Amino acid sequence: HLSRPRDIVKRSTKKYLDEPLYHRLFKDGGSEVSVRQQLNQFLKGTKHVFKWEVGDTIKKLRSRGLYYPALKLSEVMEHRGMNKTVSDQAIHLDLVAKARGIAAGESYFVDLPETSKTELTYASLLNCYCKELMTEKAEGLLNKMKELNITVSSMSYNSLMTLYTKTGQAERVPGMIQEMKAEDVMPDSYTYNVWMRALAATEDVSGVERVIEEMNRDGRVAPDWTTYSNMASIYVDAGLSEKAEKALQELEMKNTDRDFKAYQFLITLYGRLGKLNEVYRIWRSLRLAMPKTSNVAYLNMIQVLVNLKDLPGAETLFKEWQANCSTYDIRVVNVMIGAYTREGLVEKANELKEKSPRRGGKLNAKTWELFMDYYVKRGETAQALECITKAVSIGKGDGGKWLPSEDTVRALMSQFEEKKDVNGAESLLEILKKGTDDVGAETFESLIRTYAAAGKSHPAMRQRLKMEKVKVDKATEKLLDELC
RNA sequence: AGUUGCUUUGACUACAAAACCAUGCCUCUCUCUUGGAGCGAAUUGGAUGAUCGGGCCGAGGGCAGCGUAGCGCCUCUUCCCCUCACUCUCCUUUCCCUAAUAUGACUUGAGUCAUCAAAGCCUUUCUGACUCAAAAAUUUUUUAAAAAAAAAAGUCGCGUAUUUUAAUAUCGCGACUCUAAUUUUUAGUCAAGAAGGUUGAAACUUCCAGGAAAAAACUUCGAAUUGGGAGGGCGAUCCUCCCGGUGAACUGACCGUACCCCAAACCGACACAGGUGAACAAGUAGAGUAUACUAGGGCGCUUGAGAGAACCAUGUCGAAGGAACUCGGCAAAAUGACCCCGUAACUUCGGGAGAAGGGGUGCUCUCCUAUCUUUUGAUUAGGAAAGCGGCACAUACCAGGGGGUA
RNA sequence: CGGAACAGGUUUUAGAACAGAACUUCGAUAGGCGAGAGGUGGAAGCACCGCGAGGUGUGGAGCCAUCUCGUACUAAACGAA
Ligand SMILES: [K+]
Ligand SMILES: [K+]
Ligand SMILES: [K+]
Ligand SMILES: [Mg+2]
Ligand SMILES: [Mg+2]
Ligand SMILES: [Mg+2]
Ligand SMILES: [Mg+2]
Ligand SMILES: [Mg+2]
Ligand SMILES: [Mg+2]
Ligand SMILES: [Mg+2]
Ligand SMILES: [Mg+2]
Ligand SMILES: [Mg+2]
Ligand SMILES: [Mg+2]
Ligand SMILES: [Mg+2]
Ligand SMILES: [Mg+2]
Ligand SMILES: [Mg+2]
Ligand SMILES: [Mg+2]
Ligand SMILES: [Mg+2]
Ligand SMILES: [Mg+2]
Ligand SMILES: [Mg+2]
Ligand SMILES: [Mg+2]
Ligand SMILES: [Mg+2]
Ligand SMILES: [Mg+2]
Ligand SMILES: [Mg+2]
Ligand SMILES: [Mg+2]
Ligand SMILES: [Mg+2]
Repeated sequence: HLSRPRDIVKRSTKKYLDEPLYHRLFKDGGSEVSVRQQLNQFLKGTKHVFKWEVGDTIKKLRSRGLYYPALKLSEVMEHRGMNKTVSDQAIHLDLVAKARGIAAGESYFVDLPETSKTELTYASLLNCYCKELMTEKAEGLLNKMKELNITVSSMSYNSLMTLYTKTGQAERVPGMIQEMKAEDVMPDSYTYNVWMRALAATEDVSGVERVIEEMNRDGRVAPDWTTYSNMASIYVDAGLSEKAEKALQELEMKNTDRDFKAYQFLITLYGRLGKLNEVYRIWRSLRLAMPKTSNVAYLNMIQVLVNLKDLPGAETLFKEWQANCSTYDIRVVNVMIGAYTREGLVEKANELKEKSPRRGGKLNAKTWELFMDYYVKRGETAQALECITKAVSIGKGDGGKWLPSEDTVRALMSQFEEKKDVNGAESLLEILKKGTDDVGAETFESLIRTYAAAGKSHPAMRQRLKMEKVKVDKATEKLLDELC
């Protein structure tokens, strides 16, 4: 067409790619490794792409959390002659701050031309400040925008209110609503969502009703499914059931595009509301809308059925998932493992655990966490320490360190007190050294009573000075000084 | 010396949505590319009930030709096909509406902005995935010992009976497809990155005239400083092996650096039209670094105002004639480019030769070919063919006079 | 002839400077403006024909080195010098 002359179907195959770049980079899947491999293969080739094609590929990569390939594509395409606009510079500033850190984003903003330091790049840097939970730099940049007569849109106000709600100072949001209404900046739907979230955060349920009433009477913001999802979440957490039913029915009515996330919200909010038939109806609607249902929807649905005490239905849906899964996700298997171990059916959970790695899903720290929770609840410590070692050695899936919960360690040390197991207590302390460094409160401050079986260790109050000093209770040094 | 490389390559699409609550274990575990559940219609469907009409088969008595069984004729309604209603739970074809199909909704009018080491090779080095390899795990076979090996699911089909009814299961089989698992470790490969160096900066071919030196630098080897370990030692800090041995959040002294440098600053007595290495040097026309014009950068040349005689210098043009000029065609004029045709005497067979002599050349349209067209259903180059304008189409600039004979 | 002749200014049929000749405001000396002659040869704009290069009409069109005529608008006595 004349309005869109750079057609991606009719373009020459000698100069350009045979397929769109946002299809080419996701040819082998949406994983980070495959996308980086496809980007490396594309950048070594001789076929070219459009500017809007690169922009669409960057926006598609941003929506899936692939910030490094988006930043690499933007930088290499800019180095090859694709000149950035101010909007592209704001997008690139956000990409730099997402992939390399906020200091690199500030360095990119400083090195920008002075004519490129406009409302778009200022708003992008403000959003990057608000996402990183830095209130001082966000307030300083907002005051700098107000000083230089740079217009603060509703998006920047929304980012500031989200920062206030996430930090804990949610009382400042209703002041910011009137501040926004003072400068004739009109709210969007997210403004009302974060406003009702902040009003529910200050233990004011009745404030949500005037927000939705004035949104209806505003006449310039059309409600969507996220507004009713926010209302339904507020009503479910507040204990109100009928208003949650009305909000979820409105969410179903407003979900005209059959969004996957809205279906997850519907399934989980009916799951927390306890209505099983509504859960099954939403599941049938989702399976109608998504003929090849992904692992995330099964992971939510089977967990909801387990929570609502429908174990044969959860088993049937798990068997249906097992026969159609392209990737054997371990989280769906962990749902059934937790369901079996919480009900004492350890044989089925052990069968699932011993048959899962051949099916394609290696065990993570959550599987061993469920098993050690079962062993702690049953009272067996030797089998629990093995699962603790397995979960510590596996670690978290995002690269972090896995540690047992405080209550579980407290219960396990209480179990070691009764059987006078000094060796098991020392092994648990060794694992807690291997996991963290502080480990001081109730972990071994009153747990010197485990030593009251046969003798005591050498250092005689010099051991408790090594782990950055721990102070024991006043009733614990009596038997400690008795054995010196 | 000649080739092949070094020789730049792209974008122009207008776009802050990147700000989120449920669950959470890295919650899209990897979603690139799926039409609608419209209270929307028309031919069709049907989960339904009767009436009328038509048509087999069939039923008995018979008129019928046998000792059983007949061929035409005569009374009947089931069963099926239709029709009027009830009707949305299944199928077929199309239309409307809504969704999606990449954002938003004149100045490349011959430009602007980027880029200007890409691609390789060699050392390391962090992290992933796969592969063994190998051992420890269990079964079979062979003689407690040795050899070979599967483990988990989905789909199709066959023969056979167990519930207080989740029998879509349990019993044995034949076939197909998919996955690699408990622990330990090596060696490897790929993948994704981070530090160094190094090549590109030259390679090949041919030729004769046969194309620097240097314990400088570099690679190697030896010995090794003020170091750290492991075994001998009736010893004296001795002997033999191993690692390190120029390493860095050490330090890198001294001298030049202004300014001119085709020039008014250097060599010429001058602020002198002379002389003064190499490197870089955008665009259009062009074979070109020729030549014309040109931005950028630099400069207007350190005497001017008038007048527009002779004469002198340097240029433009010139009737008719065309070397009669003169020592002599001196000077000038002329020729001049590319493509095509054509090219003599003579010759040492290499030449002569661009011999000489001729023709065409602009623009527009349309075909044909190709350009080894990185926007291939329209652009450049070449050729045909038909037209258009002028005195003139190598239109300016640039750019052989030719022949005969001593 | 006797406040004559010069000089100055605008010029030119004259001219190296000088000299000559014309005119010097009750003035056409030069410039300008207007008209005509003369040269060139058919402007622009618009319309029509053609795919196009281009062609046709409006229309001896448009333009102006010179020459003549008209005309004090400017400079020559604007010399209340
Ligand atoms: K110099
Ligand atoms: K020139
Ligand atoms: K003169
Ligand atoms: Mg040496
Ligand atoms: Mg200098
Ligand atoms: Mg001299
Ligand atoms: Mg000099
Ligand atoms: Mg000079
Ligand atoms: Mg030349
Ligand atoms: Mg030149
Ligand atoms: Mg200039
Ligand atoms: Mg001078
Ligand atoms: Mg003269
Ligand atoms: Mg003549
Ligand atoms: Mg003549
Ligand atoms: Mg002649
Ligand atoms: Mg003569
Ligand atoms: Mg003579
Ligand atoms: Mg003579
Ligand atoms: Mg001559
Ligand atoms: Mg000449
Ligand atoms: Mg041509
Ligand atoms: Mg005179
Ligand atoms: Mg006059
Ligand atoms: Mg005439
Ligand atoms: Mg003209």
